[PDB]
Amino acid sequence: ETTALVCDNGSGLVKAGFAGDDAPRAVFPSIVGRPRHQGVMVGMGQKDSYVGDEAQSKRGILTLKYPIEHGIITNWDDMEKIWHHTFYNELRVAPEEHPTLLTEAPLNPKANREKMTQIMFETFNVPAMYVAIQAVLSLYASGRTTGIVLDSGDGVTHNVPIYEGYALPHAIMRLDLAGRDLTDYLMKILTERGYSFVTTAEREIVRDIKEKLCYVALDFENEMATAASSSSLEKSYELPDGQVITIGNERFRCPETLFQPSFIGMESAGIHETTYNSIMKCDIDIRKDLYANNVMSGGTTMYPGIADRMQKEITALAPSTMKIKIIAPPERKYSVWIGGSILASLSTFQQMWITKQEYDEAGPSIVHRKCF
Amino acid sequence: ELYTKYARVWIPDPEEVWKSAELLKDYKPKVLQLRLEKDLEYCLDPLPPLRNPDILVGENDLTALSYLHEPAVLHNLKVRFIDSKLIYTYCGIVLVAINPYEQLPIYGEDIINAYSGQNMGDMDPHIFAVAEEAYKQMARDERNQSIIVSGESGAGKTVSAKYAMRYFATVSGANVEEKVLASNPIMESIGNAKTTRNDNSSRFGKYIEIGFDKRYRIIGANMRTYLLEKSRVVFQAEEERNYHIFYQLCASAALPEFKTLRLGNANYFHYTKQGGSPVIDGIDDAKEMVNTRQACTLLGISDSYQMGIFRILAGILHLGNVEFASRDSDSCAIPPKHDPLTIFCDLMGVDYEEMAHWLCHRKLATATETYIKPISKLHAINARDALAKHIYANLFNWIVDHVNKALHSTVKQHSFIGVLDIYGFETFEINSFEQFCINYANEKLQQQFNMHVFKLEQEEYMKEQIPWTLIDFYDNQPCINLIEAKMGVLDLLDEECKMPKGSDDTWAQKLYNTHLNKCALFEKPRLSNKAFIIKHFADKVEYQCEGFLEKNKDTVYEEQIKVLKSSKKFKLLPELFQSKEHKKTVGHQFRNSLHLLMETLNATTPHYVRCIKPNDFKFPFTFDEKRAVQQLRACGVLETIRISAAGFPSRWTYQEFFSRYRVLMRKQTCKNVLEKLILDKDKYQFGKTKIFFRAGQVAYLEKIRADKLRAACIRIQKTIRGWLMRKKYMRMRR
Amino acid sequence: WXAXCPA
Amino acid sequence: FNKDQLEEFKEAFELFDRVGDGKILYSQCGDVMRALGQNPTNAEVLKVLGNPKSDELKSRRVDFETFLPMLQAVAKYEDYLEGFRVFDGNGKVMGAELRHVLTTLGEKMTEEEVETVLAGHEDSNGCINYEAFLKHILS
Ligand SMILES: Nc1ncnc2c1ncn2[C@@H]1O[C@H](COP(=O)(O)OP(=O)(O)NP(=O)(O)O)[C@@H](O)[C@H]1O
Ligand SMILES: Nc1ncnc2c1ncn2[C@@H]1O[C@H](COP(=O)(O)OP(=O)(O)O)[C@@H](O)[C@H]1O
Ligand SMILES: [Mg+2]
Ligand SMILES: [Mg+2]
Ligand SMILES: [Mg+2]
Repeated sequence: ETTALVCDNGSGLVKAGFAGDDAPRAVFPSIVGRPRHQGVMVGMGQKDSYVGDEAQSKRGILTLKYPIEHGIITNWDDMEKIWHHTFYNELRVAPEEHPTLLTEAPLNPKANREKMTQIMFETFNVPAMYVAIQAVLSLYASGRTTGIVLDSGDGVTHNVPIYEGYALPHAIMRLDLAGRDLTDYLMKILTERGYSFVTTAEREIVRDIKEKLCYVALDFENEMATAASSSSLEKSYELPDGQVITIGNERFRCPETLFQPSFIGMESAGIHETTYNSIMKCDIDIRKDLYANNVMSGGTTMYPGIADRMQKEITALAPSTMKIKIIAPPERKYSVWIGGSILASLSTFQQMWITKQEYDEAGPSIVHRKCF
Repeated sequence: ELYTKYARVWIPDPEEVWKSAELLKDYKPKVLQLRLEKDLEYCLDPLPPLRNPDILVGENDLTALSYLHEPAVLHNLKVRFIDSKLIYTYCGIVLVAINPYEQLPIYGEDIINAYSGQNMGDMDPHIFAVAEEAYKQMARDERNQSIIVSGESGAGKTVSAKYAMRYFATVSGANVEEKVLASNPIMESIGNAKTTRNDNSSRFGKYIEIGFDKRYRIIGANMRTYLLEKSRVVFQAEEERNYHIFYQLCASAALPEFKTLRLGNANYFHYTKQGGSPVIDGIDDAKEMVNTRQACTLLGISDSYQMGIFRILAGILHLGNVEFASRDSDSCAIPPKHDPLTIFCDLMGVDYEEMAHWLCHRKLATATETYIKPISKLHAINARDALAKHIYANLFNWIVDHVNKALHSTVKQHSFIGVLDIYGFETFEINSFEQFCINYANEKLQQQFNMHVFKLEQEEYMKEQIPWTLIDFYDNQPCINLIEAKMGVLDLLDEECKMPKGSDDTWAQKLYNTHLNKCALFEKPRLSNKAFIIKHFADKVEYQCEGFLEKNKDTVYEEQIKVLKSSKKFKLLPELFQSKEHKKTVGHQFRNSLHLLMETLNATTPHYVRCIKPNDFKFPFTFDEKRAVQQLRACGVLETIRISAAGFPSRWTYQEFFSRYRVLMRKQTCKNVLEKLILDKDKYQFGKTKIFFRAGQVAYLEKIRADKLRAACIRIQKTIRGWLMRKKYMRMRR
Repeated sequence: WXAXCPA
Repeated sequence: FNKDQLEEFKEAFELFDRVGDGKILYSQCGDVMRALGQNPTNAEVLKVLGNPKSDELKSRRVDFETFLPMLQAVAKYEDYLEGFRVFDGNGKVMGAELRHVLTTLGEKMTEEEVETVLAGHEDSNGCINYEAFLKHILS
C-alpha cells in the first residue's frame, strides 16, 4: 500500500526510513560542504556542493557547515538540499507516494514548524504530514506510557515528564548544552595538552575522539586525583594521517561538563538537577511513578557510566525511601526513530495527519492547532 | 379476514418451539378463542402465523408454500424427515440435508443412474441432483463450478462431499476417490480438535479441486487448505484439547521408536495440559495413531519422514516446557541445565547454548551496526509460543504439500469442479477470538451467497421481461465494514498489539469510543465493560475481550529460525522453512487467507449445501426443534426464507393455473378474468410463460375455491335430492 | 535564535 | 295452495301413509315437498321440521295439515348450469367425476341413487352432457 516516511532531522545524524520496520535504512550527518579552493584540473565532474557522507569523505577540501543549530533550522536552502538528498538519493522514493512524519524538539520557535510544513507541502507535494515531539516518541520506543524522558542529541537537551499519556507542559525543561557544544570544549582542553584543531574538518576529528574515548566518572574528584597520580587512565588514539595523540584526564573531564555547565560558563545546573527540578514541578501523587521510570535517549547519553552517575546523584537529591531507576537500553541512540516508526504505523494515528486539503484551506497556521 | 372459523395458526410452547392451533371463531376488527391439536384463550399483543393450506405441505421445495415462515418450514422438515423419511430438501438453490446418523439406500449406483441426465425440475432433491447441475454447467461453459458445504461439526459435511464426488467418479470413471478417502485420517489428526460442544471439530477450510480433462473423465485432484486456527496450538479454553496429533503421539510414547523422544504422559507438557481434559470419550488414542500412520503410508510419505514429523511434534511439546526466570522486570534468563531445553536442543540437533542465547535475547540491525538486547519474561514467553505456532503451521503446509504430490497427477487439467468444506456460524455461552474469526468468515461467505442468489433471481426476472425494480437486495456489507474496515474491530486489535501497555481493558475502551453509538450493528452488553456485541446476519453474539491480546500476538524473531535452519541432524527441519510476514498478527494472517478463499470462489459459480444435525446426543434418525431451530438459523436458511418471502415467492405457468381455476371460473382472457375476480393486481405480475404472485395470494385463491365449491355442492345436492325424494314419491304412488 | 543565543 | 291443490297434494300425502293412521313420518315430508317441485336442502328440511331428533324423525307421525305450512314455507337454470359447469370447456363432465362428487362432496348421496339417475346419461368415453342431465333432473 502506502507507508509513512519517518524522519528525524536532529543535528549531526539524519536518520530516515519507512514506518513499520525495525531500524532506519539511511543514516548520515546533516552536513553540507561547499568547496573553497580554486580547482585546477579541467573536466572533473566538480559540483556545486556535497551532502552527507559525500562531504564527510571529501571534507579535506570543504567547509563543512550544519544547517541545524540547537534544533533550530538556521539555513533553509541547505536544509532543502538535505531533505532532497534524503528522499531521492537515500530512500529512492518519491514524496508524492507517501505521507511524512517529522520530528522536533519542544519549546522552539513556531516559525520553524510553519516553514517546515510550507516546504513539505509546496516543494515536495507530500500528501500528508505531521510534526512530533522527540521525547514523546522515546516512550513509544521504550514500551512505557509513564516516565520522565531525558533526550539529548547535538544541541538541545530537554526533559519531558509524561504520566499515563498526559503531557505536563509547565514541567518541560530545555537546555542547550548537549552534544555539539561538548566538542567545542574538548577542543580547548586538548589545546591545553598541545594539540590544536581549528577547522571544521578537525572538529569532525575531535568528535570521533569524543565518541571513542570519553567516559563519565562515578566520582569526579577521586578520578582526577587518580589520573593526576597515575597514567593508568591514559589512552592514545591515531589521527587520520597516522600521528598518534595521547589523552589523559581530558577524556573523563570532557563529559563531566554535562553535570557542571559552569565549565563552559552557562548558568544552569547539570542534567541531574534539571531532571530533579522537573519532577518537583509535578503533583505529588505521580512523583513516585516518575522516579520509578527515567528513560534516557539520544547519542549524548551514550557515554559509558552516564546512567550510573545519574542514578547516584539523583538518589542523593531524591528523598531516601524510594527506588530511583534509570532505564537506558543499548538501542537508545535510535529510540526517537523507533518510536516514530511505531507511531506512524498505528491505525488511530491515520486520522491525525495534516492533509493537503486542510493546508490549502488554512495556510501553514494550521500546524499549531492540528499538531501538538 | 384471513382469520375465520376455518383458519389455522401456530402458537409458541416451551417444549417444542411451535404448536398448531385451530381458531374457534374469527378475529374481528382483542383476544382469540383457540383450541389445540382442547382449550385456550391466547393473548394478542397490541397476530399468530397463519398456517398454510395443508394441500401444499410435505414436498421437495419449501419456497413454493404460500406462507413462508419458520414454523411452516420446521413443520415440513419434521413431517418429511420423520414420517416420509426423506432427508434432502431445497430452499432456492440451497440444498438442505439432515444428518440421519443412519444409513440409507439413496446413495447407490441405481440412484446415480436415476439422477444422471436429469435437471433440477425433473426429480426430488438429492446430493447427486446438485452434482449433476455442476456437471451440466461445466458442460455448458468452460467455467468451473464449486460446491460449498456448511454446518456445525457432526452435520456430515465430509460424508456429503464424499458422495458428491463419488457421483463424479461413477459418471466419468480415477482411483482419485480411494486416495481422497484415504487422506482423511491424517488431516483429521493434524486438523481437528475437541471443542466444548463437539469432538473432532474441524478448525480449517479444506478445498479439493477435482480436475477434468476435455472428455470430462477425472484426471486427479489438487488440495488446498485455508483458515487454519493457529492459536489453538498454544492455548485452550477449558474443556478443549490441542490438535489431536499431540495426544495420539503422547499416548504412543511407551512404544519402541518414540522412546528416543522422552515423551511424558499427556499432561506432562504445558501445551497439552491447559485444557483440562486429556481423554476424549470412548476413543483409543493409541490405536488412532496407528491408523494415522497407516494412511500416511498409503499416500506414500516414507517411514523416514513419519519419524521426522513425530520428532518435530515432540520438539514442539518439549519446547513448551521451557521455563523462564526473571532477573529484572526488563530481563530474564533460562536457569542453567534446564532439562526441557536440553532435550529440545538434542531432539532438534542445535546447540543448547545458542537456543539458550536466542530465546532470552533479540537482535536488531541498523544498516551499519547491530545490538543484542534482552527482553522481559513476558516477551520471552510470547516469542516461544509464537515459534511453536510457526513450526506447526509450516508442518501442516508440508503434509498438505506431500498429500498433494501423491494426489496431483500427470495429465494437465482442462477445467475443474471444486468442493469446499467450511465450518458454519457458531455460538456458545463464551465467544472468543476463534469464534470471532469463524463468524467473520461466515459473514463473508454469506455475502457471496446473498449476491449470487440475488443476481440469478434478477436474471430470471429479465428472462420473463418483468420490470426489474420489484427485486430487492439484502445487503450485509455494513457488518463486514464494521469487522474489517480501517478503524474496525480487527484493526484496533492489530493496533493494540503495537501499543505500549496494551491490555484487553484498554482495547475494549477503544472499541466503545470508536463504534458504540456511531454504528447500529455494534452494541455493548448491558452489565459488562469487558464484552461487546455484534449483530450478525443470524444472531447477536457476545464476545469476551479476555482472549484476544493473548492469541493475536504472532511475531517470530528471525534469529530463532536462523538457529533452527542450521540444524543438520535430520533433513526435514530445514526442509520445512522455505521477513515481512514474520511481523503479521494472527488476525491479519487470517484476514489474508480468507481473501485467497474469496478469490478462489468468486472466480467460480457456486452451488450450495447446508447440513444440519438434529440432535446433540446423536441418536439415530430422531429430531428436536430445540436443536434444529438453532442450526437452521446458524445455516442462514431462515434468513433466505424471509428474503424470498420478500419479493415474489410464487410463480405459475398459465395453462396449468387455468386448468384448475376454470373450475372456479388462454393467457390474456384468463388474466382478465382473474383481474375481474380479484384485486391481486399489485401483488401479481405477468411474463412470457408465467404469472407471478406475492405470498398468500395462492391461499386466497384456494379460499375462494372452497367458497365456490362448497356453495355449488349445496346446490347440486339439493337439486338431485329433489328427484331423490320425488323418486321415493313415485315409488309410493305405485 | 533571534536574541539570546547565536542561532 | 288452493282447495284443488290441497286435495291433490293431500291425496299424494296419504299415499305415503304406510301405517293407515292418515299420517306420514317426518322422513317422508321431504318426498312430498320435493315431489311437489321444491328442492330443499337437508338443512332446510330440518329447519322446517324443527331440527328433529332421530327418534321423532323416525317414529312421530304428522297429518297433512301440519305438514302443509312447512311445504308452503319451502315453496316461497343458469345457477344450475354453472354448478354443473364447475366440473367441466366443451360442455362435458366425466361420469366418474360426477359420480365421485355426488357421493363424496356436499350432502353425500349413495352410489345406487347416483347409478340409477346417471344410467344412460354418460357416453362411451365416460362423459356426461351436463345440460342434458340437468334438463332431465329439472323436468
Ligand atoms: N448421510 C449420512 N449417512 C450416514 N451417516 C451420516 C450422514 N451424514 C452424517 N452422518 C454421520 O455423521 C457422523 C460424522 O461423520 P464424519 O464423516 O466423521 O464427518 P463430520 O464429523 O460430520 N465432519 P464435521 O461436520 O466437521 O463434524 C457419523 O456418525 C455419520 O454416521
Ligand atoms: N557512542 C557514542 N558515545 C559518545 N557520544 C556519541 C556516540 N555516538 C554519537 N555521539 C555523539 O552524540 C551526538 C549525536 O547524537 P544524536 O542522538 O545522533 O543526535 P540527534 O538526536 O541530533 O540525531 C554527536 O555529538 C556524537 O558525537
Ligand atoms: Mg535527537
Ligand atoms: Mg468430521
Ligand atoms: Mg465423524
